[PDB]
Amino acid sequence: AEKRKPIRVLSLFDGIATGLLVLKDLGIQVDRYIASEVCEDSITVGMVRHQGKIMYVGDVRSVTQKHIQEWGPFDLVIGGSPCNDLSIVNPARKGLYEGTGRLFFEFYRLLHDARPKEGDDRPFFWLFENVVAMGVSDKRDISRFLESNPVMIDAKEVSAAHRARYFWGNLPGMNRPLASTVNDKLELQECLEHGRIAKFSKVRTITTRSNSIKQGKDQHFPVFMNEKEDILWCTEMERVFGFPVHYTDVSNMSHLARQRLLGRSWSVPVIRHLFAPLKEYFACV
Amino acid sequence: AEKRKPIRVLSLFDGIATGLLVLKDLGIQVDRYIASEVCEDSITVGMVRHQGKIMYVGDVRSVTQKHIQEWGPFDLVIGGSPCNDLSIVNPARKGLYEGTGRLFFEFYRLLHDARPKEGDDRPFFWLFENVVAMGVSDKRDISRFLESNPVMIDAKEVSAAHRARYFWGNLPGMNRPLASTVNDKLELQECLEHGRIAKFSKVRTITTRSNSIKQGKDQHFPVFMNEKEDILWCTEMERVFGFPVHYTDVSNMSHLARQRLLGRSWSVPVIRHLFAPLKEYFACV
Amino acid sequence: WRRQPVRVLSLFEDIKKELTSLGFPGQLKHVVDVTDTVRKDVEEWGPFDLVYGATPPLGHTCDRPPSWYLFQFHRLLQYARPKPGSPRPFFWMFVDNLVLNKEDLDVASRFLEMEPVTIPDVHQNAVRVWSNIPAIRSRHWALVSEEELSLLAQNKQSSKTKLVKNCFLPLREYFKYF
Amino acid sequence: MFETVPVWRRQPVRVLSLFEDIKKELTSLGFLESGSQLKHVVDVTDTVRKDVEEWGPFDLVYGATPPLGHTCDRPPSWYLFQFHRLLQYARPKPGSPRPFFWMFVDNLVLNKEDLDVASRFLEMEPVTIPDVHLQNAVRVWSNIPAIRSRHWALVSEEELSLLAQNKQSSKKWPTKLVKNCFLPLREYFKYFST
DNA sequence: CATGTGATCTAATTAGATCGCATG
DNA sequence: CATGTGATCTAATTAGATCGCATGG
Ligand SMILES: Nc1ncnc2c1ncn2[C@@H]1O[C@H](CSCC[C@H](N)C(=O)O)[C@@H](O)[C@H]1O
Ligand SMILES: Nc1ncnc2c1ncn2[C@@H]1O[C@H](CSCC[C@H](N)C(=O)O)[C@@H](O)[C@H]1O
Repeated sequence: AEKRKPIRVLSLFDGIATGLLVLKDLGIQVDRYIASEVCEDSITVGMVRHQGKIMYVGDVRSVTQKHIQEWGPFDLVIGGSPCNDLSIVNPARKGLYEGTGRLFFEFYRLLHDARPKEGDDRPFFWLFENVVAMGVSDKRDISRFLESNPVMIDAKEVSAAHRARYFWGNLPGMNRPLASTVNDKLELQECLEHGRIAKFSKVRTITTRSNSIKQGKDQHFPVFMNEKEDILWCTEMERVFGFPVHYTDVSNMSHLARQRLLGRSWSVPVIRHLFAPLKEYFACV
Repeated sequence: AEKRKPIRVLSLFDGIATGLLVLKDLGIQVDRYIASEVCEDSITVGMVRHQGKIMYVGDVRSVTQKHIQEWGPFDLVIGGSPCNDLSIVNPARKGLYEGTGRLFFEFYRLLHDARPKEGDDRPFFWLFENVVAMGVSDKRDISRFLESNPVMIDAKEVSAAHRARYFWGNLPGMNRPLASTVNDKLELQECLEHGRIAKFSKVRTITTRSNSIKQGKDQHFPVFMNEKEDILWCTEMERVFGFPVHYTDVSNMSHLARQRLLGRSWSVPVIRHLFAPLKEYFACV
Repeated sequence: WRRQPVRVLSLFEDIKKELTSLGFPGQLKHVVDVTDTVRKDVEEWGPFDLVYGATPPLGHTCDRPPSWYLFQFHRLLQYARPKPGSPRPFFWMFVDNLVLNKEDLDVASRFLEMEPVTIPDVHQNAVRVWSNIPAIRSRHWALVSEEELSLLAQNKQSSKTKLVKNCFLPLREYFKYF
Repeated sequence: MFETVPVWRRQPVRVLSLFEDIKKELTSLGFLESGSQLKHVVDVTDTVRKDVEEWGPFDLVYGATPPLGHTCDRPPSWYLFQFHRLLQYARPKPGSPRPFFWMFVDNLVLNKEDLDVASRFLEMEPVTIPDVHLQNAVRVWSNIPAIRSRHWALVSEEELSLLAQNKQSSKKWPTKLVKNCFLPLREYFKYFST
């Protein structure tokens, strides 16, 4: 019979602030949201959609141990480092130790910096996400530096898109079975605007690239409107990813810039499933 | 007593269906809303934003007296013909009798076709809009063909932008003073997203062209964001025009394609001021 | 028998020289230019039984675009119509001297709700007419291709009517003779 | 923890070395005796945390990048990340009061970007070591106080640039430069000798 | 005499087809 | 026997400057 506290979160590679979006969707009170992000479009979405709650600190490599101690303590450390040098979709990927790959170790470093000293049993939770389609030795090393094996959660069972992602962390019930809640839209048709017909029940994985919205090797169009073929609109991608509609409609972004943000982000119901047991550890309503 | 009936509308050059939007916001029941428009983006907006209520009939020159007879009768005939060959902002304007200017006479023709016979006293209302910044002789001829002088209503009095427009028609109280409702956003600051500062109370007239977003002849940016000068975003234009936010976030349209639609449209509060007395003539929710 | 004299309003063109060659305080009213003519003007000019308007020939002294004459024609044609209770006949005549182009021709047939009958003469030029008179649409005439007249019009531009009287004649059966 | 202990209360140092066996240097200064205390690890890619702990406690963790040559089956930053990983595995529990030292040595194998990483992951900038009678140079990161208070002949990175240049061209480790960095630790552990 | 339901021109910047092969 | 939090090229936009002058304030 003790009263829990609002959560303090350090979010690295914050993107379009999916983490804060879900924490609010769960009723978890948030005392501090410190985000390291470098993309100005990303930052603008977070700043606007969360009304200046997020505190931005810039490049993850500008964040020292001294900063962690001043800004902390933290109860939650989350992030997913860039995968453009890890994913096997890229034939020119520079790997875990080069290019953007090595930005993973900045997560490892700040996580070490943010951990409670042994003997301190205060609640501390962390989550790290990346792609399944990476080299076997890069998944080996990531698990070696995090000292955990990951959980494979495919967004297909709670959304309208395939998205097989790895999840390292210590959140409670991380491997419990996923369950399609009634606020998930499991089929593409339920994500489309009025007057449009889905040609597929579920779309393949949506990257930052336009060829990922067309289906298969034959590049099939996903939707019929007026008996004419068409690709997904931005608002349909947002629903496929679980975001509120028009979430990314900021900053005069083109539809490709919006897809750039969405294609790097997390599937919202997947995270919501992962963050859900946190509301038993922190203040709510 | 005799109960009033839902309104039946012929909408020429419907654009993004401002007319149906304002009628719905007034509570006026709409039995049918037949719209003449050729631009695919415009039709897509109206189709999506009004769930297929709108009856699209194509080019205004394909609409015959026979059609008016079959589809009618109509209680309301509205439209505003293209102005690119009328407004003195185009040094190459081809005038009222050529280019797109001659599409005005199509409004004059379908209006005649839809008017009740003499002896028929059924309620019939019509409204024609165009820009103030046209030639003396062209404005003279429009009033000759519609047999009425226009009323000048500037949107600056009920919104955050200068938009001086002429309005020909027979609606009750077209010359009554304009009052600001509390739903009007009078200053630019009230239309901006979080974190952004307005440099002007009112902005100049917004056209389809980007130079109309920057102010003065010196092309001043209208907004500050974290001390950086910026132009208005799409959602901010929508609020400046009085539309719902993300109204035009349809069809993967770029900000310039969204600005093409908005810069040709009507100021929503102005139309609401013009349509409000129709509530006493037709059925309402 | 009881056929009162004709009442003709003519626009852009005074046809009196072939109006009394046809033999019909003048009944014919002629408007200077129509840009400031309104309804009360046409109304107080008394009732009319035929309203006439035409395009100038290919040549100068025109300060107006070719479709200006038509719209203005159409405008005052409606000003002159009588109420449905009026039993008297009513005819109207628009007629082009091959100045309208293909885009301007479709505007003509759409605003006048019928397509033109063509009038040729070779021995000069050719002419198209829109009118409700059942003696120019229904009376069978020499058929000329649209591109025949196209080529004759190019030959007319290179180079620089009794058929305008031949079309006015058949109204004599409804009005007074000579 | 820059304090010393009396000579009679000093135990033999236990040393974990990675990517390099430094047994010869430390016995040559009498940190080890010639009996059959130092663990050198093969391939750290699969050494977990329990492994480092089961290898007994360590008072010093040493890591080095291989010298200018063609031994790099791995990228030059791999050795530094791996060193930092196993270094945290080998730190003592916050209770322990005994002296704990670490050291990472670079032989001009890391370029400007990899070096900024090194100084960021070890929270200190390296110290350059010049070999005059100029033949070689090393950069060193360590918590050893006398390598942060004594100052050898400071040379600019553009000078190391050029020798880095001459070291590429002519292509073992310069132990003469390495040996002096262990000098101030015999004031902390037990001495031995022939 | 400041203004404008637009249009042209052309760098500098994005859109979209094809390209990968390790891995699950 | 597919598949992909990508990238490289092309043609395709846009970003922005610039032009324009009749008009009624
Ligand atoms: N050096 C750096 N410091 C901080 N963030 C960086 C960075 N380099 C890349 N990033 C950001 O890391 C992000 C990884 S993609 C992950 C975004 C997040 N999962 C979401 O839901 O939106 C990208 O947004 C990229 O802009
Ligand atoms: N031939 C034609 N037939 C019907 N509509 C046409 C047309 N030519 C142009 N248009 C349309 O006429 C419109 C004039 S702009 C007026 C838009 C409307 N008032 C709104 O509030 O949105 C444009 O949308 C243009 O696409």
